[PDB]
Amino acid sequence: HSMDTTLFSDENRIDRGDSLLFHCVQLSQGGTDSHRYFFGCYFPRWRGFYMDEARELPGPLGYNVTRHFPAFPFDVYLKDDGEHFLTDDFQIGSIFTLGGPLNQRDDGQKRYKVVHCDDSQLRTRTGKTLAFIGNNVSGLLQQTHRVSGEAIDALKRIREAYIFNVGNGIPEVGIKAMGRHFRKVGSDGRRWMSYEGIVRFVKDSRNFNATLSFSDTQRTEEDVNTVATCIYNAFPKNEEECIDYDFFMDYVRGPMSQERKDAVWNIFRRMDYDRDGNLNIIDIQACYNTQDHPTCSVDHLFQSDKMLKGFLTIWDENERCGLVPYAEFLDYYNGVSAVLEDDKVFFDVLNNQWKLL
Amino acid sequence: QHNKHPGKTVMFTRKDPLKRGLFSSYPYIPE
Amino acid sequence: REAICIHIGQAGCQVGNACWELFCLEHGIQPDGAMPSDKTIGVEDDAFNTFFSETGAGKHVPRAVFLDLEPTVVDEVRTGTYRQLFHPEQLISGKEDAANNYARGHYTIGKEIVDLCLDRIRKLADNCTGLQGFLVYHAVGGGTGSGLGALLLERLSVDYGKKSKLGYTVYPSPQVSTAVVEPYNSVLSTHSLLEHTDVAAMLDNEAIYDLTRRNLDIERPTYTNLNRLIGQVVSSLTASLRFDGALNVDLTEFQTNLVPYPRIHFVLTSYAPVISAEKAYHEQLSVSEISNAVFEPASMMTKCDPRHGKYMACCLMYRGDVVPKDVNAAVATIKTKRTIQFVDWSPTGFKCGINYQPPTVVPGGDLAKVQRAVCMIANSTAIAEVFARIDHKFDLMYSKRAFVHWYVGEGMEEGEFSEAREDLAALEKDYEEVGAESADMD
Amino acid sequence: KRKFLEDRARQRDLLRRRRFMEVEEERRWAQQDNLQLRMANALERQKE
Amino acid sequence: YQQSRALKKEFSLPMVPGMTCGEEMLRRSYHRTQVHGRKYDTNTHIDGV
Amino acid sequence: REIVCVQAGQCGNQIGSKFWEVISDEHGVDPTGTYQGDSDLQLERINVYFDEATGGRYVPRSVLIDLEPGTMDSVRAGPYGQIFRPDNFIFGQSGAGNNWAKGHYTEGAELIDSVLDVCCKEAESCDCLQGFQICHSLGGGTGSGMGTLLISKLREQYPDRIMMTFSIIPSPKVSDTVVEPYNTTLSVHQLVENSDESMCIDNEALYDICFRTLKLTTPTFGDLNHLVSAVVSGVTCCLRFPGQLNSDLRKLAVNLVPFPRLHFFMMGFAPLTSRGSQQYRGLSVPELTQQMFDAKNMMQAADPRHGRYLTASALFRGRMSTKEVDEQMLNVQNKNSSYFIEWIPNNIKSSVCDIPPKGLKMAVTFIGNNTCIQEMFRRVGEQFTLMFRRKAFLHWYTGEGMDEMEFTEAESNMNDLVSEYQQYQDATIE
Amino acid sequence: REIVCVQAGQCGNQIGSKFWEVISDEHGVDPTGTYQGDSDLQLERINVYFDEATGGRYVPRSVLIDLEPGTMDSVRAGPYGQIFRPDNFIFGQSGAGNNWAKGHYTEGAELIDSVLDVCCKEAESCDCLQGFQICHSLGGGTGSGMGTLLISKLREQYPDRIMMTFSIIPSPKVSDTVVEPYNTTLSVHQLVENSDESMCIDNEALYDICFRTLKLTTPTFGDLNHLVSAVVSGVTCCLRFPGQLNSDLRKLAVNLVPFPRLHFFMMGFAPLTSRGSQQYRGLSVPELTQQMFDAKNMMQAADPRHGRYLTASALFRGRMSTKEVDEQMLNVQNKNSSYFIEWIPNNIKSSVCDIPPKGLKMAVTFIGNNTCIQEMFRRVGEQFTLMFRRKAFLHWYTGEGMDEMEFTEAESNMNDLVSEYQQYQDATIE
Amino acid sequence: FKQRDAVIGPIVNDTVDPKNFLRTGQGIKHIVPPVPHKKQHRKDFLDCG
Ligand SMILES: Nc1nc2c(ncn2[C@@H]2O[C@H](COP(=O)(O)OP(=O)(O)OP(=O)(O)O)[C@@H](O)[C@H]2O)c(=O)[nH]1
Ligand SMILES: Nc1nc2c(ncn2[C@@H]2O[C@H](COP(=O)(O)OP(=O)(O)O)[C@@H](O)[C@H]2O)c(=O)[nH]1
Ligand SMILES: Nc1nc2c(ncn2[C@@H]2O[C@H](COP(=O)(O)OP(=O)(O)O)[C@@H](O)[C@H]2O)c(=O)[nH]1
Ligand SMILES: [Mg+2]
Repeated sequence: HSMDTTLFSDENRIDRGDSLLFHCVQLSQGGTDSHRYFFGCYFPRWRGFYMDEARELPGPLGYNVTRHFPAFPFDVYLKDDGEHFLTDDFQIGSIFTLGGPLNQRDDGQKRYKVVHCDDSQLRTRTGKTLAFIGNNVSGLLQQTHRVSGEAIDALKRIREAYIFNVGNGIPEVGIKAMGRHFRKVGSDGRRWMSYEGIVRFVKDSRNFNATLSFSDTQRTEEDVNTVATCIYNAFPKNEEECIDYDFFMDYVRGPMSQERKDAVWNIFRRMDYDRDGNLNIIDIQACYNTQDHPTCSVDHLFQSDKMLKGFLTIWDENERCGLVPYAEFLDYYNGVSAVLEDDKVFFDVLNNQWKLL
Repeated sequence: QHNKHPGKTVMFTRKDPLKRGLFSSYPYIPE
Repeated sequence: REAICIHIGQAGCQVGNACWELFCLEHGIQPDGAMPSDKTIGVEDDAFNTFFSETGAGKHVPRAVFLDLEPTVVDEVRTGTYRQLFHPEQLISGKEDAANNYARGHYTIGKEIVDLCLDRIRKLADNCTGLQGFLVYHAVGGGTGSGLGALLLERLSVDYGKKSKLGYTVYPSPQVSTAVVEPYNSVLSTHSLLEHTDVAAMLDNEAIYDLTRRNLDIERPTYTNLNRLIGQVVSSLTASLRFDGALNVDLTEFQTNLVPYPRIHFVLTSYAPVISAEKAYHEQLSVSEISNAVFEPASMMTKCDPRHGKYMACCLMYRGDVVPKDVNAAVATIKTKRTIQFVDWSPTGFKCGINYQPPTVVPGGDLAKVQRAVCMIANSTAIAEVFARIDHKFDLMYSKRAFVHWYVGEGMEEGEFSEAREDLAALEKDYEEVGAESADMD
Repeated sequence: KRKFLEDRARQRDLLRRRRFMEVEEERRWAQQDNLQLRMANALERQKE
Repeated sequence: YQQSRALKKEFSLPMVPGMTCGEEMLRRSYHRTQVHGRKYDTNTHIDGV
Repeated sequence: REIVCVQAGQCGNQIGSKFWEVISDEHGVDPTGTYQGDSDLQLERINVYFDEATGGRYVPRSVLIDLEPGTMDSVRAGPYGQIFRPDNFIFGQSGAGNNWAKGHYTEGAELIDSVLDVCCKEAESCDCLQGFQICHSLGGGTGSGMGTLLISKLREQYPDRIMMTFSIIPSPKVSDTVVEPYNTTLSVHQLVENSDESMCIDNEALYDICFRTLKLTTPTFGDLNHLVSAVVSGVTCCLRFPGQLNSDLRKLAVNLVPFPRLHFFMMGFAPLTSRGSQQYRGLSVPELTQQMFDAKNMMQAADPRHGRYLTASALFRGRMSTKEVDEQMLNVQNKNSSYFIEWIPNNIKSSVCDIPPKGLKMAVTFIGNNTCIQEMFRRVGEQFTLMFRRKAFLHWYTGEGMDEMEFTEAESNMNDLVSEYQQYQDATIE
Repeated sequence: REIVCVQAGQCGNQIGSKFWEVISDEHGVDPTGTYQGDSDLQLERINVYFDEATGGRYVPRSVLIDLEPGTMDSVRAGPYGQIFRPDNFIFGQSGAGNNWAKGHYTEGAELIDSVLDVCCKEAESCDCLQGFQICHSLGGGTGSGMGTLLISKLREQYPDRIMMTFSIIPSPKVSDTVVEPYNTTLSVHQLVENSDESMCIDNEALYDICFRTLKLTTPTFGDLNHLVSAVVSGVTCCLRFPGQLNSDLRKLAVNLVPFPRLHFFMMGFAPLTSRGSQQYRGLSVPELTQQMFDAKNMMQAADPRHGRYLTASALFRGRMSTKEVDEQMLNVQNKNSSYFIEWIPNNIKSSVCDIPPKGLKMAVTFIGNNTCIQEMFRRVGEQFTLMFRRKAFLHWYTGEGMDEMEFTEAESNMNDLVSEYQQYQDATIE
Repeated sequence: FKQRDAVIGPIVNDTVDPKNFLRTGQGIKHIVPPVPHKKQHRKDFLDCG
């Protein structure tokens, strides 16, 4: 009999019951979707589970109290192949989807990732061997897909063209501008690439061009069309004939661990004082760390304020309204993570970059 | 015959009713 | 060095949001209360201290209380962007409003809440080492602002004694009005403001609407614009405490120079370079032009014309790139004018202050960015006209006891109406007598 | 001072976790009671 | 990328204080059921197990 | 700050059903009771009208009373009927018969204890209780008798709160019930002592609103009750959402009532637009104000042109400038100065709320206190005197047990109310 | 701390069978007597009601007495009947005939020695003995007469223990037996001298509980006896499980009884609510308190509103905070102060136990000492006086041998009980 | 910090009679008894000489 027992603890009840609690987060590129939190419970007796959404609102006495409303009511849900959800599907790092939105807070199908799991009151552990965890058919499709070598060569030369021409030999700014035309986030929670967008993308590399004669312009159009067609057909398409941006940067930028994503999101959460998906340019100006940089402190090759102005330059919407969305931040750090190899170097430069509290 | 409301419209307003958008203005005094 | 801000009711909390937004942005404290340690010039550099105190972990928290009887506005502050800036104890909220009744605020509901407020103010005053006054923001037109503001000023005046109390007050405007019972609450308020304030600044929303329409180019203004102007005025007056300058002015110097007799403490306020960014490229903005601007009645934040009275004292605050010789030349030019007149017993009519820090620019703001500004506070007999029109409206309603049963039901004697109306009549006669030229031997 | 500050941060995180767990348990009990009610209603209909 | 088993939910148009039609008149049988004086449970819906 | 609703009689139960449909729609509550809304602004004041039952559900703070359950069976069979708590339905075994004395004295005293028990259980559950809200007709039987009985008991038990009524009053042209003058006179006598603020609606004015303004081809009682539910849910909107100038039921009462007997008000709701003309007029604060003062848009038969406004109130919903509201109220007061009582310097209160009703850019509800209400009472008193002098139907009431002296008291009190309005209309400064 | 149960007559044996079913379920004892429970908390106090038989089994410390074996043969044939010790069933060969004198004097004195021998064996077997607990009806024949005989003998032999009774008493509207007033009056005369604490239940009140609160379509005596067994097992729950504020039968008596004759109590149990309604109202400590004071939930026909509370006790089961319990009991005492005797500063005792009954989140049992019980005794005395003036049916009792002076003393003693309650109701400080 | 109370409900059957009808001026009025308060006239009167 411990001293920290609650109302529903097993030491305070005679009857028993089985269950499985878990917490979830949403996998989406939208800024506002990153702040949301979910919790739920699973009942193996009926193979049915529910999930709720938690919000923080001021209470009657002044301090904050948490409020919840259903996100998925109790039901016996099934996979895409018809099998039931077992206990093994709610492990840490399991990604699953259930179906279309059942309330007005979402506009399309979304994926959910389990971040916490408690089984202090679970007595029936069910699991199917040699089976996939969760409902993640898109990830399986990505794993089983194979892309052509000439596509990889085309993307390599395209990346080189951005890094030199669009940047100034700085790879981070070059990669950041590479996904400029795919900033919009859809109702699914992921960014899509159209064929016309791809054609506009390849043309911006400033590499497929020559003298302004008619024949040369026609030849450049033919070359850019062939390259865009080659890249477009090497990736799986959805309805309305679009491909995925994340799978694209899996071969442009490369694989990225979960810890890097977590640290980037933690910085974004700390810097955002509202709960929208936008950052203010004044906050970026105040929180950046040009002063202690060795090229301005011990080498005196650059000036601190000039390099701060140059850093404020690279954001696409700094001269008009000064709002930086979530996707632009993630693109910049996609470039940054692509540039560096080692984990500890990445984490050290990431900590030194921003002088947050 | 359909019955009618026994009240006729009297009150009328307009958009931007103030003079030059100002509630009041001070007169000019010479020197 | 330190000053404590007390915000009461709806207008006072909403004006507080704009004030603390400005003071944060001017000093450089982030919304979560943390200076990047670059915004200051080294160690032993303590300028924020007038308005902020730091915790041992280096978080900043502000020297303010927010007082309201309804939850909604304080809950908006609790859920807004500045959630982490304020200490949760500082944000005090009741259950239900004073329903535009001064009697309900003073007798029934504020009487329950006043000791918690005094305990919070005590907790602030204990964390100071050179407190030199209270700044109070409230409106006298509403029930809780009038009733609880009066009760709280009475208690503050007994407990703290000699410490100064400066009020920024929204008085009922001369023809725009929002509620029927405004005259009763404003009359009953003025007795307390008479006894329990050292200088009182009067504001009318109709004047700030006129100023934002005429000078700024805003077709559809709202209260946030007025609140940004008020915040700029408060920042100008308190800048003398916070930044280097040629001629500093401590808050006791205002009272010494501006107040001739202990009852004559109601002052007019105006601000010069209210100008839009598009207007800013058509005009130079020299010292003499803005000095000429502060004396036009189109610049005033109260609907009165000072040409119908005589000035007793003026206090001129210059901030930014100004040189004293130009201030002297400007003041001599003002003195030459024939439509500006001073009472003959006040020959040396002016006090000057000069501070080097130019006014701050707020990201959403409507004022242009300018290198210099001047702010004026002045004591003038013209204020007597405001009381005559409020008293006439009171006399019109009270002749038929138009609403009195509410006030009598919530606990107040009918006699209190006549006493207050006679006190305002005596204040009117004081302003008539002080303004009379010289005297006679018979 | 640094050690003290990080310890305080850990303590605050634990407090928030406990405050969430209480509401989670509440919701689980509510669902269990609902299912019990459903079974009782079904039995009554069958008997009728 | 295919939709899973659960279905889209549809939400009705808002109730403007005007612009409503006589949808109650489209019925063709208006039998009223006695609930309060007879049924102890009333018409409380309880879901299936 | 919680409101408790009471629905009495057929009219009251039907209007209540439409009101709770409108309120459940505005806060995104499913007819199963589950919250399915899309903003935190909806959740943070849901307590004002709903209590929370376990795992999601919300229940509406309303008591339904009637002497025969037929209407209640219709509302329970309706699309939202499930939301109502079964224990909140109180009923007898025989109807009121449109007779005030029966509804007040025989089945009233039989049922009233169960209604008071439910009302006390509902009131004491609130963390802080605001006024009561009652819907009933005055011409009926159970509406008049049980409404005034319950109002008197609640005023005994809760004298410091607010008492608010919405009431249907007999049309000047066609009666729906033969014995309307007796029931109306006795109910107005009860209300003027017990009530704090009372709104009156003529069904004839709603018919003319529908036909002339909305040009509906085949209106039904659902449309009239939707218009009423719209204004009813609008008066309380500032209680439950943020805004630039908050307001409260007590603040309306304090600004509207100059003297305690003068608490009867006219009602209107502005953004009614014709079925085929929305292309011809843009939304603006002047357009709302113009509709707001048009007598076509007022829900009573008396017209402002025969009286004078003592006071008025306008509550605005939407994102708008305060300057336009203030200058519109100044311009209307200055241009029409003869229709405003001159010994009050400003008759109109304004209030502004940020959140409009769904699918409207802006809305306002208007409450007006006008002396032309005296014409309705005079007409009712005339019809009462015509019937009473001849004992036209009096044996029903006297056989139930009423003293004839009650009728003379109610007539004298109403006649004095008419005289008091007439005296304040013609008062002068001198 | 062991309790000994006595079950007497038809009503007592029937209620007892359901009680021992409920207790065996709560401690997880199979009908063979084998422990099959799922927590140590069940086993660690099993001694309180059970004795240990060899290799696992438990036997319940209860004596069953009746004058004709029909009921005993029905319970022995029931599903749990085997658990009972064969030697504990004592029966005669002819019925009580619903006659107090037969049950008390002729077959009572004939059987009572074998019952006393069994009761002594059971008492002397305990390592420490707590009070006796007896269930019987007062309107019957063997229940009233032999129960009160046995009570007198046990009070002679064990005067330092506690004597607690649960008793069924005649409804105000319909009799189950014609000669109920005589048997009731004589039994109440015996109880007020002999008993330490007596609980009273009307079967009519249980019918009203079932119909109004639980809305059962087809209730049976099993449901009424389940409600009673639930409350009975709830009063003892703190004796036999851990808790934050332990309580005991003697401590209950010390806090409930101001003066030794005033030991008659009203009973209630709170989380009663119909299967249709449960979706509409969540369980909470305010909800238990609201049901707890609603006269609808009290198991007697007398209503608290006609009397005043001298004292009350509430026993809470579950892991819960003390702040809500204490402040709820304070708030109820302050708000309803006219119904509480003013010369006692706090009338309610609270107690808290960690372990709720299975399948309920929380439960409370309520015991109340209220002066409105005087009206019931007055009604019984009236009916007794009506019968005695006409010597109604008296020859049966006189032929058995009773002197009429017993009847005149018992009537006088009940009348004095009514007068003493009435005097303390209207007492004042001066 | 006030939490919800508990009410047992009154009995009003016997208080309604046709011979005890409401009269003029018998409405329930909530009037708070007045509490006197002191005032501090610290400011001296105008002394301009
Ligand atoms: N300048 C300015 N005036 C305001 C503001 N808010 C309200 N007012 C004015 O102040 C008066 C209303 O006073 P309120 O602050 O609402 O009164 P209150 O303090 O809330 O008092 P209660 O109504 O009893 O709660 C009106 O003349 C409004 O025009 C504001 O934010 N800025
Ligand atoms: N607006 C509106 N009026 C109604 C409704 N039902 C009845 N009325 C009117 O109310 C009066 C009849 O009163 P009624 O409700 O039948 O009284 P009751 O018999 O005591 O319930 C008549 O003037 C009807 O026209 C309704 O649903 N809406
Ligand atoms: N609540 C309840 N009352 C009962 C039960 N059995 C009998 N009674 C009541 O007890 C009274 C009859 O007493 P009874 O037990 O027959 O007396 P006996 O003949 O001496 O055993 C009547 O009021 C019956 O309604 C029962 O199982 N439950
Ligand atoms: Mg307010």
